[PDB]
Amino acid sequence: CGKSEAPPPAQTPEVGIVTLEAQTVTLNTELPGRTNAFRIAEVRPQVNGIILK
Amino acid sequence: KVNPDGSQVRLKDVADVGLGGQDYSINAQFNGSPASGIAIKLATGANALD
Repeated sequence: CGKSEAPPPAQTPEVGIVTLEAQTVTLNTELPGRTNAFRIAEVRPQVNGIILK
Repeated sequence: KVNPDGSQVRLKDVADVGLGGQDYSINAQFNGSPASGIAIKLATGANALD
C-alpha cells in the first residue's frame, strides 16, 4: 500500500567552461564594385571615307 | 535600390528594425509589477465548474 518511490538527486556534469581574455585584432569591411581596364582606347576615325580594308 | 556600379541602399539606412509589439493599445500590470495575462470567457451551454 504505497510508501515507496524515493527520489534520488542529480549531479549534472559535462559543462564546457572556456575562458576569454583581451586581444588586438584588425577590422575589415567588404565593399562591392566593378573591375575596369587600366587603359582602354575606343578607336575613332579622324577623316572621312569608306573603309577599304 | 541598387545601381549597376554596386552602390546600394539597404533597409538599415532608412529605418530601424526590431521585434516589438503587434499592438500597443492594451497593457496590464499586477500590484505595480509589469505583467500580462489572458482573460478567459465561457462558451454558453457549458458548465463553469468543470
